Amino acid sequence: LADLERAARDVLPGEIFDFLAGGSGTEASLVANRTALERVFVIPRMLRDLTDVTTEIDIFGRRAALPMAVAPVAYQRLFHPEGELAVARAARDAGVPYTICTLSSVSLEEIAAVGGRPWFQLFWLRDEKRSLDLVRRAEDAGCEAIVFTVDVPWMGRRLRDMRNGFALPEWVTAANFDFAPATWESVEAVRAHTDLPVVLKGILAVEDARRAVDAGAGGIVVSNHGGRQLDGAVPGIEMLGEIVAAVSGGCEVLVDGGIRSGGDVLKATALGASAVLVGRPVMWALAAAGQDGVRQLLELLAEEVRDAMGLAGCESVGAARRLNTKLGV
Amino acid sequence: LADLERAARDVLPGEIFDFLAGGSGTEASLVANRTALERVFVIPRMLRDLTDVTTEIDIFGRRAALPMAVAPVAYQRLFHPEGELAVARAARDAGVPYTICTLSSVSLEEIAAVGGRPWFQLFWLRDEKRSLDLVRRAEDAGCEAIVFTVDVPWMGRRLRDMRNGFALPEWVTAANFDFAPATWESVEAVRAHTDLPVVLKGILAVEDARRAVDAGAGGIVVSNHGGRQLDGAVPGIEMLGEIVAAVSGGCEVLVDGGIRSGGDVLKATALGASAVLVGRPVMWALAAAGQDGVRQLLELLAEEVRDAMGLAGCESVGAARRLNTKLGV
Amino acid sequence: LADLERAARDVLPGEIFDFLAGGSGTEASLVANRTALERVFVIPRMLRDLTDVTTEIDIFGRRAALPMAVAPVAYQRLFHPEGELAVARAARDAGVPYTICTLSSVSLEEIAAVGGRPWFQLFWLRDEKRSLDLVRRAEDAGCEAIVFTVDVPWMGRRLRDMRNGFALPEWVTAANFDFAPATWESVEAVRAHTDLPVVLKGILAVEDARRAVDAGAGGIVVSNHGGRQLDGAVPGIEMLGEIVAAVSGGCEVLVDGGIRSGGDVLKATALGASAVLVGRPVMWALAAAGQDGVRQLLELLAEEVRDAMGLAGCESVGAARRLNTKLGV
Amino acid sequence: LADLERAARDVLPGEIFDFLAGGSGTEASLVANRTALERVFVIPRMLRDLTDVTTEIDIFGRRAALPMAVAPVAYQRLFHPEGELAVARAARDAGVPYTICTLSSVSLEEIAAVGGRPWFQLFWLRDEKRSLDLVRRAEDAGCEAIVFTVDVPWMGRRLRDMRNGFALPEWVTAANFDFAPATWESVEAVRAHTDLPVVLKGILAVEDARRAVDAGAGGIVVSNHGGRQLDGAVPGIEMLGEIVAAVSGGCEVLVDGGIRSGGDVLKATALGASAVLVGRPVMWALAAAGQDGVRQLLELLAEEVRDAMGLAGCESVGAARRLNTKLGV
Ligand SMILES: Cc1cc2c(cc1C)N(C[C@H](O)[C@H](O)[C@H](O)COP(=O)(O)O)C1=NC(=O)NC(=O)[C@]1(OO)N2
Ligand SMILES: Cc1cc2c(cc1C)N(C[C@H](O)[C@H](O)[C@H](O)COP(=O)(O)O)C1=NC(=O)NC(=O)[C@]1(OO)N2
Ligand SMILES: Cc1cc2c(cc1C)N(C[C@H](O)[C@H](O)[C@H](O)COP(=O)(O)O)C1=NC(=O)NC(=O)[C@]1(OO)N2
Ligand SMILES: Cc1cc2c(cc1C)N(C[C@H](O)[C@H](O)[C@H](O)COP(=O)(O)O)C1=NC(=O)NC(=O)[C@]1(OO)N2
Repeated sequence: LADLERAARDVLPGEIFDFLAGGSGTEASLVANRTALERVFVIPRMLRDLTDVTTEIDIFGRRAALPMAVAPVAYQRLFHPEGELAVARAARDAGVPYTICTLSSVSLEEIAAVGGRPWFQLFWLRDEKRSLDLVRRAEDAGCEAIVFTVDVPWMGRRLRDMRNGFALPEWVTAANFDFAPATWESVEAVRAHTDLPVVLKGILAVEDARRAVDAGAGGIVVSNHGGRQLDGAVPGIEMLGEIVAAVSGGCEVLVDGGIRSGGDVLKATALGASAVLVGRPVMWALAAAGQDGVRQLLELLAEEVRDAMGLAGCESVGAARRLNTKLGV
Repeated sequence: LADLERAARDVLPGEIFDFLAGGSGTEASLVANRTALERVFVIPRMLRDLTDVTTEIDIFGRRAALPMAVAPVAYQRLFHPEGELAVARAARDAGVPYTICTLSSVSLEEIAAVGGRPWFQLFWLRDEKRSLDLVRRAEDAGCEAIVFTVDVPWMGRRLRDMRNGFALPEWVTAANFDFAPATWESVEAVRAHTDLPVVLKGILAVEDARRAVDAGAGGIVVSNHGGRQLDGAVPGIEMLGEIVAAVSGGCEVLVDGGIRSGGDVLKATALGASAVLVGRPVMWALAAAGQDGVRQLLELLAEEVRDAMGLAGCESVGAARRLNTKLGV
Repeated sequence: LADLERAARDVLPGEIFDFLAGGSGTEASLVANRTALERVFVIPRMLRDLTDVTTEIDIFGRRAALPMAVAPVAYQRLFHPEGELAVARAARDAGVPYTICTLSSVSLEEIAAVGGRPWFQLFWLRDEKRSLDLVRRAEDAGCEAIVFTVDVPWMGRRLRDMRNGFALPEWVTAANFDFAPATWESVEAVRAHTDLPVVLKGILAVEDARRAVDAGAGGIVVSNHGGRQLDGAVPGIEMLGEIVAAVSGGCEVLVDGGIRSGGDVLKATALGASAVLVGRPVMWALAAAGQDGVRQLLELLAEEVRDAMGLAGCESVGAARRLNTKLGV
Repeated sequence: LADLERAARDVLPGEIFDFLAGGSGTEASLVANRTALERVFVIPRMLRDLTDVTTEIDIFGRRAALPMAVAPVAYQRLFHPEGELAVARAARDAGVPYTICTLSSVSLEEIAAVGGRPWFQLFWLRDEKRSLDLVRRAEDAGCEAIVFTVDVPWMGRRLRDMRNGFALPEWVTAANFDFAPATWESVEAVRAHTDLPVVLKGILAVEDARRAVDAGAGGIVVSNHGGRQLDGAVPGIEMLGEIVAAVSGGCEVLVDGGIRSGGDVLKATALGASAVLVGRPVMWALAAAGQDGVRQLLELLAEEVRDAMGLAGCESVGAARRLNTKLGV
């Protein structure tokens, strides 16, 4: 995956690339997501039957080809003319869920029409009733899950964007339109307004994970927002195992932040994740070769996950979740 | 804050800058203050009401705009012609306490007259009665607290200053005048001579913190003197949580050493500090733009603290003190 | 040993060298084998009788001159015209066992005829009966042990070899011929087909080690395959002490991965290993000076082991196994 | 102390300097002595009476000006024409014990005649009776202690000296003459032959320290021989606290390895050492300015120890031994 980031830097406007790659503050949490994953070592199992190694999972009542979904990333036409439609098509063809962003540069109904059963990421707005209508739009459009982003009461300070003066070009729009901090009351409002599973994205505290289950969430994403919100927030991968134990199967526990390979997916699943989100790498593939580049990234990731699982002695993702790990230096 | 240190290095005499930036010996403790803060990760809380995020604290019976005060730094006219008056004015306007140094290049009565209710840092002198008169002067002048510096029985060996031959220029004076090691007896002498809270600055041992409370101190500053006294002294941030537990609310527990951002203030408060002191960065802003530069530093710090608190789910500094942390590598 | 790797890089084709030196993926496990050994510190014992320091061990009923054997490395004619015969001769003369590889560039019967009682590494094939005939060939040829490689259900992804397009030259053959994942059933099939001790190579999980003893294995090699299989697999040296305790003498426990000196052998034995395997360094000596270069490597290693043991106060390898260690940074 | 090492490198023959500076093998233990000290942080005490800060200790019935002695270093005329007489004179004038080496380039009776009550380091020889006569010579000459070196059954492999071909020049002699591994029997032979305290140098195992007390030793030096014997031996400073607790005052516990400052002496004493040995820095001062250079090094070290103790709140070395420490990264 390191290959295509080189290709993405060359073709992208230098300040668009930094909007994609950057974190908040000193980017301590952005770097820590990677160091956290690199400290994790897997204890593989040997000599088990690998007749039918399968990377498939069931999540929110639907099968997925991989323990993975495309993370919500706003304004995907910043990276390629086809934007979200290109990514959604490749995700659909790969059997991987795709999270439609509230700030998508193509309307959510259009992305949903691509099929491949997508998810919708909600930013709490203005008034409750606009937010809830956005939820209803997503559900009417056949979205399968509401990914409620809970770690953005406001945008963290991106020192890359203040020093770049970066601003939305004229050709990139918030196609869903023509904000406010979310609370547990907002979560209950969404939950009461939809039959779709509500997935809280940006959970890092063990008791926030427990309360998420109590609040009726169908899932959480253990995430420090790719190091883009609180600078110095603990990496999600560092809280994952604790959160998995506290939740005790009460909801799906996803994780994101620095997933760069099938080996990283294996590490995440061995720490207990149901699935991972992948953000920045999907955008590199988009900016370097559009829908075909995304589809190839997903193919390579699919192959790496399958390879890592077999070398670890895991015929299923469930077996991968039962692997032990050891922390290194 | 890294921006202005560049600006301060350019305008300051190279040996004045090193007097400001340096530590003792190999500067192991100076570096360790920063590494200690960078190892601390905050576990943010989500979805809490942030209607009225306030960074204000009460300390020594008075409200402060931020959990922060300006640290005592001697001879501030070494950095800018207006010296302590410039810093005291900006601190007052920012709602932040200002510690008048015993070795101030402007008399303490003048700095106190600026208003904004200041603190006085005491170096134990010569004879008890000169030290106590200095205390009485500070109290007569309306100073709010005596910050008794307890970690300087004598100056640590600054290898930057011996190799520079650095000495006070002719235009910088100890305006309060026309020393000796402090003991617990000296502390009791001060305490008996003043109704002001006595704050012991330079406490690193848990039992020194307990004894400080027993001795009647109103506060302590957990501090290795910015790495300028004992080289190899533990960083204050590394002892803070232990000291907070041992004191059990018996006095205010401040910390200093390497605070460079609002995120660092959040980390300090999450470890249990009542407030932080900020030293070197305040002098950079002073040397780069005088009173206006200090005021802007305090404004930026105030904004960073507010941002960090909200992203961490803390509406008040008290909630920030209840945040959990996790140590990284 | 660092000297000759320089010599091996100069004379080897740059892509043959990388086939030898490389790991899978990001080579995180290849590097970790070395960092794991470098973190280990030995607590030497003083003032013990060193009259007859001996580095000899008994393993699989036979004496060996050193707690060491040559690791299975395929296609040794890739490194020198005499290939496996050169290494086998030097190993025999050094009193060190030599593991014949299933993919040897010289038939196993020829290598076995060199004498010095060798071992045979088995890759599970195609059909059970071809694999078992290969086992019978090895036993008929006087091989002393079947080293069943259990961590290669398939080859890990060598990013050095995909980026090199590396492929077997025309002059290098799989001389034993004219594959499939191994399971515990395959292990039982081998065990039932031979009176030779079966040694499972590639065990990293404590319960795989216990099951190996239960399955009738005569030994295991605690190994992540030199970092060439699962990228991110824990280093064998990091699991060695735990595995030794769990096995409780039930079988021989060997270790490999990054052994580069007699000091490393001492560390391995102090962690509890019966013996180590040495792979890449033996090939460097082969590519730099053929049989004479291998013999000199084994002589230097033999001297370093003897020196390290004496400085540690160990007259025998058994005493070296009772040494304590301490982990550093 | 870093200043004079620069001066020593310039004036010394490049291969003489490496004989002085080098360790065995990869020099992992040489480096680890320094990293071990740098990880140690002292928790200073405040506000204690420092009326009469004294760095003096009693050891082996005699007062010393500092918790320090000059370590045995062979062939001191390799570094300066006056050799051991220059160092012994400065040590005497500094009130610091001086260890006469068995391989001194000036006879032990001459060094002893300098006065300042010296120690004698014994290498076990040839036959018991030559070793015991060397002991008797030292005692007849007024030496105060026999420092029995127990970690050299033979010389560790100095890779700097094999690659230099370094050999004794014609002008440097083993003036005490005209070897064998030491055992606990050798220790008892010495102990029975002398009324002087026997000090075992090179103890790293806790049970070797306990046995040393049982064997009647008056002291031990916790030491990995400056990283020159077993490469990968644990640093002495890493075993010091454990060894101090196990010995429970039963003998003096000294430590050496990487002591480069008064702060390092403080760290050693806070970990429980009675005193430190200093080796390489004393030779740098000798090679850079002879007796006057050594005397100045001892003066600077004496000042640094006094400074560090006062900043740590210690009026005596005994108080310094009761300081707590904390390990860093
Ligand atoms: C450019 C960009 C935009 C967004 C995000 C991340 C990047 C880099 N993210 C974070 C991702 O969803 C993943 O959490 C993270 O990227 C995983 O890390 P990796 O890139 O290392 O795989 C968003 N999350 C939301 O919920 N809503 C959004 O609008 C979103 O933030 O405003 N837009
Ligand atoms: C130049 C200078 C002068 C002083 C101090 C620090 C510097 C850098 N300090 C230490 C500061 O008060 C903070 O403890 C430290 O600076 C926090 O670290 P940060 O700079 O990283 O924020 C002093 N403390 C006293 O009590 N009395 C003094 O006269 C004082 O020392 O002699 N003069
Ligand atoms: C080029 C090469 C080929 C093989 C192996 C290793 C290298 C480098 N290895 C791994 C070694 O046996 C050691 O485990 C490892 O090299 C120890 O690490 P060190 O080099 O640092 O000493 C093999 N193992 C098998 O069982 N069968 C094989 O065919 C084998 O793999 O396909 N061929
Ligand atoms: C050149 C040299 C020679 C000797 C020693 C050390 C050096 C560097 N040493 C080790 C020192 O006594 C200290 O243990 C070590 O130097 C402390 O470390 P520091 O240099 O960092 O302070 C010896 N020890 C003995 O017992 N007998 C000897 O003949 C001795 O070894 O053969 N000659």
